[PDB]
Amino acid sequence: ASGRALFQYPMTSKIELNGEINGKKFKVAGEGFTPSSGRFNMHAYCTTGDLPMSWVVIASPLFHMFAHYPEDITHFFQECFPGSYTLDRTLRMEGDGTLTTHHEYSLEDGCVTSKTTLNASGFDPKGATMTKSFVKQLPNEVKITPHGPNGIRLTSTVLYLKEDGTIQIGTQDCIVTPVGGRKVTQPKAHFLHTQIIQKKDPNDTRDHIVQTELAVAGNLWHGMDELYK
Ligand SMILES: [Cl-]
Ligand SMILES: [Cl-]
Ligand SMILES: [Cl-]
Repeated sequence: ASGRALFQYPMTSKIELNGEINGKKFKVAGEGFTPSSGRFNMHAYCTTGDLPMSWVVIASPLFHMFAHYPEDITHFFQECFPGSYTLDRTLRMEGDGTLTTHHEYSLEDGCVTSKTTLNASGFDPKGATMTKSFVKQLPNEVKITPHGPNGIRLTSTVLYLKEDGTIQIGTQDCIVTPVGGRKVTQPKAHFLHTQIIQKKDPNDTRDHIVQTELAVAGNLWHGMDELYK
């Protein structure tokens, strides 16, 4: 059983995230549900106190294997199993700071566990990330291309809405690498439409978020694959 055969829904998730921003250390944990392909949630919470950054900015650090892929594009993230992959991210909040994340995953009993680290340095203490002045991030198309002999690269530019109704940009660039000592067939260049919706659980007493991601792959520009060898 491998690949898409291993991703029979419903499934669940867990996360453990160790972080630091501008010298402030913190941790997050969470559990989530994946009812069906492409719709995946996460209820996460800060276990060290209040989160020292925006929940909106931490949303992309908080599971591409749950994306919904049509049959005509390779689902690289799912094809990495068994064996797994790592994700390495850089998120530049333009005019403000840069963070990086590293993710490792394992799959057991229908649950994907993420163990992630986050490092963020140089942020403005009156910026929106540290003052928690974001409301949401807008939906976006992540561009996925073959990268090196055995990985992929994911790139996006994200619009973050502040409380005053204006936008800040985050430039995001990620590399995914199979860690399974085996060759995984690269997909053609394509796009991943992604939306994040966040809310609060009225009862939960912790600093937390309840997040859903909807992620659907498509060959949005059929000529694009020709540019990536
Ligand atoms: Cl927030
Ligand atoms: Cl990404
Ligand atoms: Cl493909």
